[PDB]
Amino acid sequence: FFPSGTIAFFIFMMVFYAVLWFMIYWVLLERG
Amino acid sequence: FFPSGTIAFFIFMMVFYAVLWFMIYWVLLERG
Amino acid sequence: RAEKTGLTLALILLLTFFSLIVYAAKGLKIDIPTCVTDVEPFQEGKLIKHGDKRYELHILARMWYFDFNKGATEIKIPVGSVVDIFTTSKDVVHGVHIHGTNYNVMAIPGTVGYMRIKFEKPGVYHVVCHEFCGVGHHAMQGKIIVE
Amino acid sequence: RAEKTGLTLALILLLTFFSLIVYAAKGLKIDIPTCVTDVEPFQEGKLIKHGDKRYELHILARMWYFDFNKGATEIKIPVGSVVDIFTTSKDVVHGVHIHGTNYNVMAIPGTVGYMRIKFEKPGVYHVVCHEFCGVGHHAMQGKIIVE
Amino acid sequence: VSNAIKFIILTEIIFPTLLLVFGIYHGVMQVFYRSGIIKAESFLGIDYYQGLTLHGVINVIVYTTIFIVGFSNAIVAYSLKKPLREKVQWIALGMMVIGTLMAAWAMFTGRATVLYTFYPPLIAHWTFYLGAVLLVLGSLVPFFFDWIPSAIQWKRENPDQKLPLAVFGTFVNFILWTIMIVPVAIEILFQLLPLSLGLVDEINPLLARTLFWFFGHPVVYFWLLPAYVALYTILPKIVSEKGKLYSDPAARLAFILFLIFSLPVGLHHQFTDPGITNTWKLIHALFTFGVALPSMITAFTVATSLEYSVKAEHPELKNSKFYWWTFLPFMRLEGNKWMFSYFFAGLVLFFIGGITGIVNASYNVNLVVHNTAYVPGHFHTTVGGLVLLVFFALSLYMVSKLRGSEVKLKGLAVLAPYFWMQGMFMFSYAMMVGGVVVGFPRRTNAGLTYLNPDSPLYRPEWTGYAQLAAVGGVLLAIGFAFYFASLIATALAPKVRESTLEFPIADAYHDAPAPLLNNLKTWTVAAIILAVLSYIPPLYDASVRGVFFKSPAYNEKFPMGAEKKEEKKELSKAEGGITQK
Amino acid sequence: VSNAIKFIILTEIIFPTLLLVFGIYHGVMQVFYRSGIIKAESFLGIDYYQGLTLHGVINVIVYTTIFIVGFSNAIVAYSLKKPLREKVQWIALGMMVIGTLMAAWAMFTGRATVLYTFYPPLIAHWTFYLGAVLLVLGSLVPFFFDWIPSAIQWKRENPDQKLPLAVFGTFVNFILWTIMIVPVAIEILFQLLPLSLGLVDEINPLLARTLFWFFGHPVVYFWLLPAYVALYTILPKIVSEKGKLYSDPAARLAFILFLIFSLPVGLHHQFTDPGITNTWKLIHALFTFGVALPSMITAFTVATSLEYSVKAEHPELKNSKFYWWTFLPFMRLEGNKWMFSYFFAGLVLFFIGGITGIVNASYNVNLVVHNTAYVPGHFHTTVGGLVLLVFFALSLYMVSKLRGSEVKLKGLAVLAPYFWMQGMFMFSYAMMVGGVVVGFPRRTNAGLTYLNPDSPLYRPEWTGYAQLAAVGGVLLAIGFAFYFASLIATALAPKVRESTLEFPIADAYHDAPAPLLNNLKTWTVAAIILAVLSYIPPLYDASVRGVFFKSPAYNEKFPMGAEKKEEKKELSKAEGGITQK
Ligand SMILES: CCCCCC/C=C/CCCCCCCCCC(=O)O[C@H](COC(=O)CCCCCCCCCCCCCCC)COP(=O)(O)OC[C@@H](O)[C@@H](O)[C@H](O)[C@H](O)COP(=O)(O)OC[C@@H](COC(=O)CCCCCCCCCCCCCCC)OC(=O)CCCCCCCCC/C=C/CCCCCC
Ligand code: HAS
Ligand code: HAS
Ligand SMILES: CCCCCCCCCCCCCCCCCC(=O)OC[C@H](COP(=O)(O)OCCN)OC(=O)CCCCCCCCCCCCCCCCC
Ligand SMILES: CCCCCCCCCCCCCCCCCC(=O)OC[C@H](COP(=O)(O)OCCN)OC(=O)CCCCCCCCCCCCCCCCC
Ligand SMILES: C/C(=C/CC/C(C)=C/CC1=CC(=O)c2ccccc2C1=O)CC/C=C(/C)CC/C=C(\C)CC/C=C(/C)CCC[C@H](C)CCCC(C)C
Ligand SMILES: C/C(=C/CC/C(C)=C/CC1=CC(=O)c2ccccc2C1=O)CC/C=C(/C)CC/C=C(\C)CC/C=C(/C)CCC[C@H](C)CCCC(C)C
Ligand code: HEM
Ligand code: HEM
Ligand code: CUA
Ligand code: CUA
Repeated sequence: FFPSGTIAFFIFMMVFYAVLWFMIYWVLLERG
Repeated sequence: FFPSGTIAFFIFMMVFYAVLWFMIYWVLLERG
Repeated sequence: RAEKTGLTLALILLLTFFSLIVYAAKGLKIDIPTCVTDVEPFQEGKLIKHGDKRYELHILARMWYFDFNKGATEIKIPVGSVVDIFTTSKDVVHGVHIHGTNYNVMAIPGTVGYMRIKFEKPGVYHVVCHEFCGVGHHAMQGKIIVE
Repeated sequence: RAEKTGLTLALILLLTFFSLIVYAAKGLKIDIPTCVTDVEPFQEGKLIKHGDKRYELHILARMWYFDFNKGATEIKIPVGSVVDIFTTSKDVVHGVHIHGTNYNVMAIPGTVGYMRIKFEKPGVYHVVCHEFCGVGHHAMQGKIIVE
Repeated sequence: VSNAIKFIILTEIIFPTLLLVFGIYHGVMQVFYRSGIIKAESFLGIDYYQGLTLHGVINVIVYTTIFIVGFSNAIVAYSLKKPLREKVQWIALGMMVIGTLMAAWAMFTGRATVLYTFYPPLIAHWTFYLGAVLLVLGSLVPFFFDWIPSAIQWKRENPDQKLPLAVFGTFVNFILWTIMIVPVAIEILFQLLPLSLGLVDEINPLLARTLFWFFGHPVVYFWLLPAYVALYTILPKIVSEKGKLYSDPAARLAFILFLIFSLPVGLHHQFTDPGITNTWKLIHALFTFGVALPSMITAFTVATSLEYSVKAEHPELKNSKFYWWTFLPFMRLEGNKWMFSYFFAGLVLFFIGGITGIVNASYNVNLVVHNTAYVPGHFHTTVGGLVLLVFFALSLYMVSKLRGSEVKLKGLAVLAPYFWMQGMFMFSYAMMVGGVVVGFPRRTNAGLTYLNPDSPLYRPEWTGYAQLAAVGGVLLAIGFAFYFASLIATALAPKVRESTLEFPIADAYHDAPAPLLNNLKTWTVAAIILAVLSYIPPLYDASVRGVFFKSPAYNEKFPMGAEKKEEKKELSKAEGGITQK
Repeated sequence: VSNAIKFIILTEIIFPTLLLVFGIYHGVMQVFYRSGIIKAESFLGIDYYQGLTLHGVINVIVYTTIFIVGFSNAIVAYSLKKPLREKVQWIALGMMVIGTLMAAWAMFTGRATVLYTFYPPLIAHWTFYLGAVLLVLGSLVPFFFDWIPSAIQWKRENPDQKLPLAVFGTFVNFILWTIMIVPVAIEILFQLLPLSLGLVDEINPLLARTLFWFFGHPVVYFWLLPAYVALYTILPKIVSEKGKLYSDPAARLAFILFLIFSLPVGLHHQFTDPGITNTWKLIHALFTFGVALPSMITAFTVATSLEYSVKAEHPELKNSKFYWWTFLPFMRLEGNKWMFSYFFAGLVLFFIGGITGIVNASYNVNLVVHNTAYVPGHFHTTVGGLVLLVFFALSLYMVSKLRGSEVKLKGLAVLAPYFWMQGMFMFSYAMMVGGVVVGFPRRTNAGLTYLNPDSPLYRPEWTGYAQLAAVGGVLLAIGFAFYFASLIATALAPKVRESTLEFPIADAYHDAPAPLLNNLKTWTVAAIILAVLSYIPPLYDASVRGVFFKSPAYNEKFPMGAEKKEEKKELSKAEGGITQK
């Protein structure tokens, strides 16, 4: 049995992350 | 067969209405 | 049946809704804008009618700015006053929303929207325009300052 | 397995996150407030250090109002300037958030939060306080006007 | 099915959505314009108001009015089991396509950034008005030349048999439409087509706002009625195959109500216009609470046919209230059951669009919200909630069933309605609250000035409600991109079996041969005599007693009587037409 | 089960929720205070900051820390099959109850409106500090006097058998807690209990902010670990009864990570404090990206044990990615399957709380959001999303199973997690956006001044984001009232069968006797040597090199060294304790 579903669920994670995080990071940079 | 479920679904309607509607009506009255 | 129960529920609902809107429209008169006709040529306007409280406001709505006094996008009015606001566009169909109050009238060319509001709470009352009136619409507002 | 794939995914994610935060903290220095110590008695403060751009701001945060100049909750600063903001409360732990910029420092009694921001875009920069400092906290702010 | 009729239906399913892709594109760009993030005053050469003319026209004039004739071709040819007429379908599609192309030219180039309502005296280029009229008036040629026969033939040959619900619904619908084209086809052809290409030099800018909301409002119910013939005939069969459509006579009654009470109601869109004599706006805020009744009869019939169907495949659930609604195929793939995702994510949005419409009509309460951002809350959760999602479901289903493709990317499809319902929630919620409490107005760039933290017209309070809607815009952009990928993959390939014209049509738990209704004659006449006895007053106003001079025509970038009696003696004479049938 | 142990567990399940009812009440009143609708500066005699002290303390100090010992009593007595010790449980409950009563007095009356973090030099009444210390320190007496034995006895008698996952989880958890009480039990007892009832007259208001976030941060993972022992052992059995908990060694590894890496991370709460030498805040923003790893291993193990379980009861779904997640019992009643509603509406909120925490820790990026309204977005979707919803599920389940009542109003229960998840979405979303873009600050009445359209401190831009969260407040008030009705109806009546202490414990698809882990000795030592080698620097600061004088104590309504080496040589000597075990 190969948990082929959670791997794709992760791929969905950490591309939801690394988008939320990158939005707040860009707020960080855009603030001078 | 008695549609005993939709009657309660209505009771949920028109008490969701008559709450949304009453909020906007109270905005109407509160505006002078 | 059950359709009759659903139907009497919908009917008591809508009858309640309507009894209340007619109540609010007749008692504690919040009158929707109706047809008014005396002379109304209207490219002008503001008169301190009864002095302290009553007024008569003539907010002609030219294209892409309002005209509260003789070309003055803003206006100042004593508190508590009860204005008589008439609105009439010069050229196209113009919205006249007065954000604080429920004065939401269209300024149709050749018509005179009448409505009578009173400015109980001081502040500034932006007179924004919602209906579309061409480019340079988004820069069409003006204040009714009530100090 | 598959746990190794999940784990290398999580690891490449967090390594990317961390490489970037260390990049932004070292290059294009956005330095989090660190320990600074020269003398710093600090109940005062504002100096026009290098004239046109450089400054040194000393926003002592008394209980329930800030102190930008000798008792002046607001302040005016020429545009483009690059202030050197030092912050130190008088009595309790005080937040100093400067809304426009990323200057978000605590004013701990007996410490001197240093951070160096520049006000590139004019406007008004409210200096709000977030940490709790007793009743009369909700009325604790003050502006850094950059005209 | 035929070989060319399948091409007709395919064009009217694909061309409207291939065009609506721009409607949705600029919808997203608008919820970015209004929320003050794409400021400026243009993008890719399509400024805000011209892109708004497009997002309005494309979406509720060229999308629906074409998909409706497509899907009606389908459902009538099927339920009557008759073969469609090609030499009629062809000229129908020809007129709708030419009309939409003439309207989309001179709306893309910038000749008609007037708006989708073309409120005069703000005229456009004649190719917009003739284009829209030709578009509309060219969808009747099916009704009157294709399936008024072949339903008069199917009827008389039985002859004691009710007209099927699926085709009685399209008949009520297109009778509605045949009637309510008279107003706008008089307004355009006699006020705005003369004013453009100047033949007249004046206009009655109140009579052309009436005589419009005598078409703008029956057209919402013209769209809503095919969504309802779906909800009645196709929903209880895409739920378990024992579904039955409780109370067929109740469905026929709801249709008869949308026939009589949807025409006289149009004065509740201009509640704040100053000409129309008040106490007629009150009668129409009464007929509005009357035409919102058949939808609350549909909320009962299509919530019982949802209960009878579910509790027929789960005899456990018998006599259990509230525990079904959990056994419904919310997110099931595998065989006319993805479509329930659309029908349900449409029914929820309609639940909200209904109370919002009821509010909007409470003519007092229409001062709180008129032309604020509330109204896009009303007609996005109604149109783009139910009418659009049901039309999406039927697009996928018919493009499948009549081309051969089973359905492709069916999972993306099934997801699309939920991204859509949640985008519409996250967006309509922010906009409704921000239009009630801070008057966030409608049809305003509002991101260049009213939200420019530098412009002297700033109005700060609006930024919250306008920056908490961008996520709704994004979310339903994804929700539509999903369905669109699914539709394109379905249309493309590959053919597996015979291209038929099937439809899951449920059938009549409680059936009745009720002849009081089932009688479109002597109910069409009612719908025509009413809606004239309810427009004599407002058309007496706005023609005399309402205006004091007539207005020339202004372009959007520059500060530059018998026309009633004709539409009156035109409606009242449409009775000979709809009686000879 | 016993007769008094059932009473102990029942008190520790009911008393915490009977107290949390006020926490939720004032949570709603706060999202009304902050959104500028209940302005003033008080309500029913509980002003904003005192009600905030309550909504914080009650919810994360007296609710969790008591429910944790209750549920751990349960799960350890069960998984070890041992009978609990009454003369120990009794004094444990006695101390927690007396402590919570002493903390809730002098927090209701107004003697300690300091806050739930009691940031000095803002001291409170000694009955708040002694109360909270007694509350905390009185939940160890179970660990050290009840089920450290009876697990040393259960182990050695087997003797070659791994410690069950359910009790290895509570052991890692309470080892964590035993360690991270040392900091705050030094800070309180030696800085704030002396400063109150003035014995000292000074304080180090940076050393008491450190030495707090050496307890404030391991306590999030102290709460999170029972939520995780639930997600590991009880989730794959409330899904279909063939569920298995894929990779037991992976669960044991995740627990060992929360043991080692949850202690040294606490400096990432004071990133902006000015004393602590930077480049130690960086090491702790590294250990934070390290302790956020075990939760991304749990997001794999508990998303596979969710896949193995589902695809075991639906052999159709075999080798299908994405189509399960639809066959899960989202809203099923009928037998340890309502609990999936809680576990899933908790896992979604945790999905969001995780990225929000990852952001918050990116020490650069912690300037954008520190003490803005973002942080309540982080710790509401984490705490009140997963930890609270899992604790709610287990409360219902245990109050049922050990009293006899099957479960009452089970439908209201099943609904509660979805009202809760959607309230938390509609509320955390508005607050997170409004805390990032317009700096909407945290712990501020913000409805009396910063949103009073009359006060000279108006800040208009905040009204949107604060009036679009009141609906989240309302919605999760309803969502909690549902669960509370269900819990009260369950506790009340009627007894039907024998009061047992069951628990659906899933078991180890991939099992391994791995002895590198399973060895809490030589991993506890790691967790203690780390988190000292990572607090020597910040405690060297904040003690010397960090402050320039000490501060007297200020009440909230009036402008009025060895203490480190002790906690150091206390942690490093807790090793003899946790090694003799
Ligand atoms: C992204 C930008 C960030 C900001 C946005 C914040 C929001 C993000 C999304 C929030 C939801 C994420 C969670 C998704 C999964 C939730 C679990 C679930 O859906 O299970 C359903 C229960 O559905 C829910 O209600 C959860 C919706 C959110 C909470 C709603 C709260 C409103 C009141 C409670 C409603 C609950 C009922 C009470 C009514 C009084 C259970 O379905 P089931 O039928 O019971 O399943 C049984 C199952 O075991 C099976 O055996 C059956 O055989 C079924 O046939 C199969 O069912 P299913 O398992 O497939 O479940 C299908 C479910 C689909 O759920 C949804 O996603 C709809 C949720 C809204 C849209 C979410 C969009 C997000 C992306 C799309 C997610 C879909 C998967 C893709 C993932 C990539 O069916 C439905 O839920 C249908 C919806 C019913 C409620 C509609 C109302 C929702 C909106 C509420 C109001 C919002 C506005 C508030 C303002 C007014 C104030 C009230
Ligand atoms: C197809 C498109 C439309 C439909 C349908 C529609 C229905 C209504 N409308 Fe409307 N409308 C107004 C009043 C109503 C009322 C009372 C109804 C009624 O038909 C609505 C009744 C709907 C029912 C009351 C809903 C209940 C039935 C459903 C079926 C419930 C679901 C049942 C559940 C149980 C199913 C289970 C699933 C879950 C939900 C539980 C008013 C009022 O004065 C204005 C202008 C105001 C302002 O001054 O301009 C207005 C403006 C518009 C515009 C504005 C155009 C331009 O921007 O100005 C458009 C496009 C539009 C379209 C549509 N509208 N409408
Ligand atoms: C139990 C309670 C808590 C948990 C758990 C928690 C977890 C984290 N936190 Fe935190 N936290 C911070 C960083 C983190 C990080 C990196 C994590 C990590 O442990 C989070 C990792 C979580 C995982 C990365 C989530 C993924 C795993 C789940 C299981 C995914 C679900 C899997 C799916 C597939 C399941 C299927 C179902 C659907 C979802 C698909 C920072 C950063 O500097 C601050 C202060 C910032 C500011 O300056 O104060 C902070 C502040 C707080 C406060 C503030 C107290 C006061 O107001 O100041 C509290 C109470 C708190 C509680 C909690 N926190 N946190
Ligand atoms: C009997 C107790 C009555 C108490 C009612 C109190 C009303 C207070 C007003 C608050 C309004 C919120 C309404 C919340 C509904 C609460 C009802 C509930 O959770 O329990 C009822 C029902 C299960 O009970 P029952 O079906 O009788 O059990 C059968 C036994 N074999 O629950 C169910 O399983 C059915 C509920 C449907 C779940 C919907 C899941 C999909 C998500 C979106 C739903 C939208 C569609 C439903 C619309 C109508 C909602 C009722
Ligand atoms: C194969 C195509 C791949 C294309 C992917 C494109 C990704 C683009 C990035 C956009 C991000 C949004 C993600 C949307 C998912 C789209 C996938 C989809 O709808 O189809 C996949 C799948 C059905 O296909 P499959 O399972 O392979 O078919 C089996 C045949 N017997 O769908 C399903 O039925 C499973 C989906 C789960 C539905 C969830 C329902 C509950 C509501 C809340 C969900 C939250 C939990 C799920 C979290 C992970 C989401 C993937
Ligand atoms: C009207 C409008 C209210 C007007 C403004 C209100 C704030 C007035 C309040 C208000 C008025 C003031 O004058 C004021 C003045 C000064 C300070 C404050 C205020 C103030 O707070 C807001 C509501 C807008 C709509 C309504 C939101 C609808 C949300 C989406 C469009 C779709 C989601 C909901 C639908 C219906 C799903 C239903 C199906 C299922 C059951 C889910 C449960 C949802 C629930 C309804 C049961
Ligand atoms: C971060 C934060 C962004 C910070 C601000 C952003 C705007 C910056 C943008 C921005 C920055 C500026 O400087 C700026 C300046 C001037 C004008 C404009 C802007 C501007 O627009 C907002 C996001 C907050 C959180 C994140 C919302 C989370 C929502 C709830 C808490 C729970 C719901 C979501 C969870 C996760 C469910 C996931 C499960 C399932 C799959 C559903 C699908 C949801 C989707 C994620 C796939
Ligand atoms: C897909 C996501 C969509 C978004 C983000 C969106 C966005 C918007 C917004 C913000 C408005 C208000 C513009 C204004 O008031 O000035 C608007 C108007 C409108 N929308 Fe969309 N829309 C979307 C889809 C749709 C759909 C699918 C339809 C109908 C099928 C639709 C029909 C309309 C109509 C008729 C208007 C009125 C335009 C006008 O007032 O002239 N929208 N849209
Ligand atoms: C039920 C609906 C709830 C609402 C509407 C709500 C509302 C709020 C709000 C608005 C805040 C921010 C106050 C501020 O920053 O000044 C807050 C703080 C907080 N909430 Fe709640 N809350 C709810 C439930 C919960 C729950 C269930 C928990 C934990 C079990 C919780 C834990 C906290 C904590 C720890 C704080 C921080 C208080 C502080 O900063 O001192 N909340 N709550
Ligand atoms: Cu004047 Cu729009
Ligand atoms: Cu100073 Cu809070």
